[PDB]
Amino acid sequence: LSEKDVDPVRTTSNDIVEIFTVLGIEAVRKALERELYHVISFDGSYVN
Amino acid sequence: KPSDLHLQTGYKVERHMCDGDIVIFNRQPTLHKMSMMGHRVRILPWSTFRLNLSVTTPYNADFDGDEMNLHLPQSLETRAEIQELAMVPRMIVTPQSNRPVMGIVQDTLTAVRKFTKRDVFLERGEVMNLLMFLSTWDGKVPQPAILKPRPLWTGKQIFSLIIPGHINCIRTHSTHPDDEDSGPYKHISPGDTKVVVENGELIMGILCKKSLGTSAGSLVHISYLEMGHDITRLFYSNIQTVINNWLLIEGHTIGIGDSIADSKTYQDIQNTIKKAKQDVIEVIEKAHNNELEPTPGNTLRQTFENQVNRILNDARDKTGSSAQKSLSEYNNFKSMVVSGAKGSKINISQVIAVVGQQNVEGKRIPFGFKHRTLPHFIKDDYGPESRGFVENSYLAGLTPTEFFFHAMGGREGLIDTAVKTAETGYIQRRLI
Amino acid sequence: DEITPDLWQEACWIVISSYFDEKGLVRQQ
Amino acid sequence: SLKQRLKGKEGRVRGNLMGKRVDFSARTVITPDPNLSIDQVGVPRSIA
Amino acid sequence: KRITTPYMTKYERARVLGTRALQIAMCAPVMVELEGETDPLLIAMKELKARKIPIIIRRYLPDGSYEDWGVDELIISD
Amino acid sequence: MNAPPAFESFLLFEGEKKITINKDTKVPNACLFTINKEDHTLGNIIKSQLLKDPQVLFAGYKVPHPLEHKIIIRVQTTPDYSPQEAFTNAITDLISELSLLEERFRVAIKDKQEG
Amino acid sequence: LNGLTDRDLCELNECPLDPGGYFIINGSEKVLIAQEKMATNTVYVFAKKDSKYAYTGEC
Amino acid sequence: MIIPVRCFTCGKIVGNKWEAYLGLLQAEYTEGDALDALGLKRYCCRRMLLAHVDLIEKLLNYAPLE
Amino acid sequence: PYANQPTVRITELTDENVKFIIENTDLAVANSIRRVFIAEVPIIAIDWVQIDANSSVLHDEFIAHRLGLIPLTSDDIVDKLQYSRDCTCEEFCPECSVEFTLDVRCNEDQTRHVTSRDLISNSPRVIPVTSRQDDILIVKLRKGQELRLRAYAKKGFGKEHAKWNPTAGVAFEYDPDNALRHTVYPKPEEWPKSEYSELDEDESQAPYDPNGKPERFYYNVESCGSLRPETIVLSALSGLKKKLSDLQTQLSHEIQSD
Amino acid sequence: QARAGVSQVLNRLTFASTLSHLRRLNSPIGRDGKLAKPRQLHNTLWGMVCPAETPEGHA
Amino acid sequence: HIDQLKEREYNNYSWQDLVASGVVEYIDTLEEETVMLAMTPDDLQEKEVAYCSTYTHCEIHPSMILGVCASIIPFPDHNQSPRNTYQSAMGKQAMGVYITNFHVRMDTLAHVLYYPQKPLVTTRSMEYLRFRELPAGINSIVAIASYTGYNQEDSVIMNRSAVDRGFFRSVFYRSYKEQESKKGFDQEEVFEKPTRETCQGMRHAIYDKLDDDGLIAPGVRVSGDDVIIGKTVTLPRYTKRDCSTFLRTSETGIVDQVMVTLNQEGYKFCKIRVRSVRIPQIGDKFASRHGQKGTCGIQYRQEDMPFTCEGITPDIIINPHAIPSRMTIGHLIECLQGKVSANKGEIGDATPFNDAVNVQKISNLLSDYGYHLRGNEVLYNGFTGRKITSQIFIGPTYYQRLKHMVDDKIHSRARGPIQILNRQPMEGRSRDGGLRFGEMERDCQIAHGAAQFLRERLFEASDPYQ
Amino acid sequence: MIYICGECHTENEIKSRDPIRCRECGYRIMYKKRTKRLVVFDAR
Amino acid sequence: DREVLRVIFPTGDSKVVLPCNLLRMIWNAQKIFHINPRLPSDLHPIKVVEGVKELSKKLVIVNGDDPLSRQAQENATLLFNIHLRSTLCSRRMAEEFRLSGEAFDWLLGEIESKFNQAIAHPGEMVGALAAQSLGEPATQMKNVTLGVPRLKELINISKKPKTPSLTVFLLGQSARDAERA
RNA sequence: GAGGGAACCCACU
Ligand SMILES: [Mg+2]
Ligand SMILES: [Zn+2]
Ligand SMILES: [Zn+2]
Ligand SMILES: [Zn+2]
Repeated sequence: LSEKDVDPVRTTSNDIVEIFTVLGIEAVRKALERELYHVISFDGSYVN
Repeated sequence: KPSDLHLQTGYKVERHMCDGDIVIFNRQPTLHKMSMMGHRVRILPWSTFRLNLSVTTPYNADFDGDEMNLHLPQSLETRAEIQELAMVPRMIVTPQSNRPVMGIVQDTLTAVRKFTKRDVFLERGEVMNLLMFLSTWDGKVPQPAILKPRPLWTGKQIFSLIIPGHINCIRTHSTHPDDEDSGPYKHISPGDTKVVVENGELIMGILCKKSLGTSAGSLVHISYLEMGHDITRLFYSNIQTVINNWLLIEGHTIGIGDSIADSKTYQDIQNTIKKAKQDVIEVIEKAHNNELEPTPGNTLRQTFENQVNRILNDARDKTGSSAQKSLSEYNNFKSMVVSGAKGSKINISQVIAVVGQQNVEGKRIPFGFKHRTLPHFIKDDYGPESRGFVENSYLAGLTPTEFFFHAMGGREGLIDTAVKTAETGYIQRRLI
Repeated sequence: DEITPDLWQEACWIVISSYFDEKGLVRQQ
Repeated sequence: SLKQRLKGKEGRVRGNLMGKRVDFSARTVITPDPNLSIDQVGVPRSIA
Repeated sequence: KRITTPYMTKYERARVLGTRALQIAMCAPVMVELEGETDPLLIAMKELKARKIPIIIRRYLPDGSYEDWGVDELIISD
Repeated sequence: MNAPPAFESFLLFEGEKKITINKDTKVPNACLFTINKEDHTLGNIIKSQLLKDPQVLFAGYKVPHPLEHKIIIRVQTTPDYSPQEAFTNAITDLISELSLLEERFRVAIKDKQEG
Repeated sequence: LNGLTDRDLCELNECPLDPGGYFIINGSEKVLIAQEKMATNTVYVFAKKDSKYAYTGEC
Repeated sequence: MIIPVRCFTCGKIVGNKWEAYLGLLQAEYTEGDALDALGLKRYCCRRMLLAHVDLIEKLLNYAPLE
Repeated sequence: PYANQPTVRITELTDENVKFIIENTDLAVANSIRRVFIAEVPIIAIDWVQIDANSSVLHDEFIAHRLGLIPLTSDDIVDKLQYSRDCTCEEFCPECSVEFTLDVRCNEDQTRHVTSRDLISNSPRVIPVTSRQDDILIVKLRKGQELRLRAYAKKGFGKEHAKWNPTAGVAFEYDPDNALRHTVYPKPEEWPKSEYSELDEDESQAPYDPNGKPERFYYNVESCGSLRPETIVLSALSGLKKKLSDLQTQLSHEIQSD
Repeated sequence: QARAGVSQVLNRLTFASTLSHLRRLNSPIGRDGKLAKPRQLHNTLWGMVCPAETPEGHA
Repeated sequence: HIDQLKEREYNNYSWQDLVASGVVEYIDTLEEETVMLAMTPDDLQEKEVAYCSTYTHCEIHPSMILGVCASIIPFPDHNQSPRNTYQSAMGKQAMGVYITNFHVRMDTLAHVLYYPQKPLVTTRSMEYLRFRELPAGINSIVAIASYTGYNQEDSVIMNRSAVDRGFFRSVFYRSYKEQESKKGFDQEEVFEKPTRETCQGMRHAIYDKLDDDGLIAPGVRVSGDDVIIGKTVTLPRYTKRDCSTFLRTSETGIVDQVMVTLNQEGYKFCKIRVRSVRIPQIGDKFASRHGQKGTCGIQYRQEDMPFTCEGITPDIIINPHAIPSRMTIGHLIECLQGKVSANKGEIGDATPFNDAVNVQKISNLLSDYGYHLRGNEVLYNGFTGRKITSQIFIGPTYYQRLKHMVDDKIHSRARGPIQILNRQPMEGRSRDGGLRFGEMERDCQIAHGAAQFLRERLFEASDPYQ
Repeated sequence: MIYICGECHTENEIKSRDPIRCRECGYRIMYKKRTKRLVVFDAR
Repeated sequence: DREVLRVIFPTGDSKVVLPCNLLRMIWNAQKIFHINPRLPSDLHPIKVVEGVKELSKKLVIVNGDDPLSRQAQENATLLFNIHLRSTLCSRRMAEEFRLSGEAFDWLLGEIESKFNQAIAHPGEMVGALAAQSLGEPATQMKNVTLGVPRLKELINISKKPKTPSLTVFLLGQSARDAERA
């Protein structure tokens, strides 16, 4: 994120722990939601 | 003694469970809340639990030896809790995926695909027999879609009588062309593949899993959202009874003649397999003479594997496309696939054209010997037959190496089921 | 003389029948 | 021991409090019936 | 002063119907006119439809307070 | 264990009525005939014979459950005609049909046996 | 029952199609299931993962 | 074990045909010709005799308790 | 009165089968006649077995089931025989049942074939069909094995048990050239012609008849031996007529009761 | 602390079950193991071990 | 060598002579990794590019890679492999004649089919499994059709008229063992016919069916609450108490055999075999040889089943939807080959890797016998007599009656025995136990919100206490 | 009562507490007689 | 509302999950009240404006009149009110849906009843419902891991994931050509 | 009008 010409907004990890330690608890909440949604909707499955 | 047979007000009589009793009905594993639903008891003269077919989907049940449990509520409070909370019509639509859990399954589904086609015409006696099994029928025989030369009703008229209330729903059949909606015949479908139900009348379209199944926006979903649980329960029952009694006239089978393709189709499949094997040999020669350029992010062996798998997947896809293109409208594999009842186009492809590549742990068949998959091959054989590409169909029969590699492939699925059950159950327990 | 391909199926099931006439099925136990 | 009595899925808590054998329960093989409504189960006369 | 929903929940409907059915089965006076039916559940549901069930639902707030709603005060929407 | 006796498909027990007639209140001049301990045989012939009567507006039968032995025949007629009368006339026509078929079968057997 | 013809086995109330291969322990027929094991006296070199050893030979 | 009295599908008598069928097979008939000589036209009756395993003969090789 | 006027054309009459054609009737009438052929023609079959001795390799229910499946001659005697449910006797009498006895002991080194010839009836009008072809093998005995039993045969029809089904095969056909399109062939040229087909070899299927209905029906009623096949057809017509007459009586009583 | 199930009661429900139980091999790897490699159908099982006959479930 | 082996019992030429001739040799897995196998001798007699010119060995037959249970599958190379695995599982559960001397043996569980048939469609490997001599199953006229909806989701419709004629009828044999034991000088269990005013703690049952030796006699009908062995143990006016052996509940039957002998340590030892006839029922499990398991959903009589123009009704109707996702095409080919086999009067060959047998050849052979070449027939509705619009695939297929009857599984409990420690209901139908309302059921009823039903199940239908 | 010897096919009278041995051939496995009670089978 | 939507949904995915199916109920009103779409309508546009205003007033998720309650109520029904004003636009209701006055009044009543039927009931054990709703599809489940092992790596907060990874996005011209990437 | 537990194995969905 600190590197030059790297987007400091959209750049993200799939590691939950480092997202928590770098960006905080609401960001790791959103990252957890995104990764769970990816796992669920890989198959085309939908959960509310 | 009769002195002990006297009943006073305030006594309790532990009477036998009778017709109309409310029970909880359950199948292990109880994964979501619709694996335990409330049912009304009907006594039937054999030793099994008789179950409605649409109900088999929320239980994940079939009748290949499944045993299910039945709990009788003992008080009026628990009976009313089950009646007002856990009955099957109240469990039609789940909060998990805001869509129905139970839909029309397999014979009702196959014959509602066959029943709502445009060229289905029922005589007066057939219509009266079908209306005998419509429990929500108002007693008025509708005016037939054809009055002369002979009075004939269509299947869409009878299903319009089945459809409750004034449901308005637009769906598409599974064989709906992609360019039809942009063409001049959007609202007059040449293939009857746009389902329109208006004022509870099936105006047009062939019904299938996309209309009567467990998907969001489907006809049973709109029936639940507009008419409630009881009318939708009657809808499910009426679809099943009327369609299952029309299927006595129509009939549905599967035979060995549904696995046969044309001779021209067999020639096309053999030509595609020969060309793809030649392409794999050419890629092998390019890799062997060090003329194969690695792609970014991958090593030479994995680029070779990607190229070979691309060629063989193109082979399997083209042979399968020829297999479905050979199929007539009378083909029963095609009937069960386009109804959404059972099977897929991959199953038709494997039965008719090519079983395909066998994979273990996501790669081709490994060199379990010294650089050989089997001792019937030469060492360092990276061709399709050696590494598990089955060029035969299930109709043609497998070669012994193909049989063994297919067994290696299917053992992977059996292992995956057996070892995934425990970790999934532990995940469910921890989540709960 | 060599076994012709039209006689091969009958010949191979003859030798398999000979194997199971001698050894049987529980010979290892 | 008492710890082995209390622990595990067969222990006291998980095997006798979170879940337990019940009266007024029946179990048998299921067979289809297209003539029953979706809220209706066919029951043998012996179980009833 | 009552902040909870004016609609009777599905759990409230289930428990009020079961409790009223048990009371009718223990020979409570029937609050409606019954047209010769025996089952206490049916009498309880036609009492609920007539909104004549003599039961008060006490809904507990997480702060420890409560609101008392008559069955005739709630909306039976389901 | 739960096997019913095999005579229960065709034997009425004590107090079991053979045929019961109920007026169908949905439409005028319609009746439901519940015939006990019968099957698709009589239901099919009676339904098809009622379909031949031009004063019958609806004729159908159903077995509500194949594990039970019960026929429901719904008959709707014209207002100047009765569903009971239609059902009786259908049975009378079927009886005359079978009497004629019986005597013609006897005549044909005699002719085939004499040569 | 060794060396007996099928007629002698039938006279002893034994089935001649019965394969043998089992024991009778307290009247119960017991079969010994064959047990797989690693072969003895052979050097096998593996790569232990997530350990202090890069490779290991075992005999 | 013993030949069924009836064909399972249709109920034609096949219980009086097993010894006649064995005698026809001993008389160098083919199985199809032996089935055709016995009047078994439907293949449901032909699977009765074609697929029969007469285990009662081997059961009769044991000395009876009674 | 909208009754049909059906006609009969017998095309074959052997001791085993009758082939005939019914014209000018409805499909439901024809199918119900076939269903009464299979299910509701009463014959006499063994229904009560008391085994006194059974040293055979076959157990007692096995022997009883095989005895029940043996056909017994029922011509002209099943009409005058009463159902045991309708009879005034306590357990059994000659007015509702026929007594059979079997007493076979094997004392020889040859295997004794206990057949239906060893079933000795107390009524000469009700005998095993093969005792008027070989005899139906009941059991095989070795030396020292014995079989004594007493049976009772009673009236019944195939709706109760298939041992009372008098027909072997009721071949039923209509519209052999498929003029009505009641079946739809994906490839009509792949289908063999019927025995009753009236088509040339170049043609595979009749032209469609939109005004047609099933009007001509072909039967091959094969008898198992209990009745003559013509007796099966006549008894089926009589039984269907009696069912309709009893239903009419109950219907008239129900109409007068309301 | 000893291996169990080496000796089993011989299956006598069918002759095929008797033959299959008399020709039965067992990997003494615990069925609670969730690794797939001992359960996989190896290439070297050709002609030695039946590729179809395996139990369903934990074994 | 082949000519010498054709007269094995004349020349005394055997397999061991073939090994000694240097013709065959045993290769293990380590040596097989260095050999070069020809799959067939057609790999040897090959032209300029044989893909290998250094073959060292040849397979005797490739279908010998299967085991005992996989060798009864007809056309196993036309099936999906998990279905071959499922048939290899279920061929051990199929009831036939398990052994010839079953009348001598008193096994605890025994199962004997009335009329086991050899398959019309066999494999050659089945000639050495003795499946022709001890078969497990019946060739059944199977129509693959959707009829009345009662065969859906892996179910079958059976012909009730066929079942009445002995189709798949079986016998269940159960043996009960008991012995007098001298567990101490004063304690003396004895086989006696007990007397009500003398024995302590009877189970309120009848004892008249016992003979005066304390043992029931063969040929006597018994029910679930009946005494078959009367054993009394001396109590150190009730000098002895009742420890009689009872019949297992709801298992009605007839005492087939009673055997009295001495055990190892010289006490009286009785074994009683009780016989019960199992007629096929709704809920009984049936399987073809291709993984097509399924319970009987309904039984129709012959006049209700659909029929061909020859009057043939199917013995079993299976759903078409059992086929497509499974791709058990070997089931269809076995049905077609069985139609050909039953018409021709021969036993069809379904060895896996056989080029002499092809679907086109079987189709032409079937068309030579007056049937449609793909096995379809015009079926007529049993109820109405009208032709079914579709043409139904129908023909002989080998089916197996599996051990899993519904009467061995049906179980209900209202109230009854409870455990000593936790005072909850017992285990299993054999002990009149209750069903487990487990943790997952508790979670489901939490999600339902039914708290009073949760309290009923987990408190006052299991173990109330104050 | 009367027990058939398993080997020698002969009937033998055995009282209670008498060891089960055939007086002819000394065989220890013996079988009860078929009952004299009257058992009815439906022929179904 | 459009600007708020494009802030909320920056990918332009218009498929949302909302309580009341407005298009289907407009079609229901058209079928019930026999709306002729080729005739002029008797529905005033100001009736549409004011009816949607009062309807949005009476669709309450958060009770109360304090500014915190009003902000929470506005937030909880923001998407549904945006979709309601988008669907029951006076322009769309006049030239596209062509509803009458009585059809519009029935539409408002139906929207209110369907929204009040959609509110979560107190007593809903939504945690058990969520745990069963994320475990039931688990029964049916770059080398990035997915499926059950990734679900295990998620719900167990693993300090050692199997395939840890970033998705690095580039700014400006660095994202447009491959050489500076 | 109802007196063992434990261990192991096989099997079923
Ligand atoms: Mg299942
Ligand atoms: Zn037959
Ligand atoms: Zn009498
Ligand atoms: Zn002796």
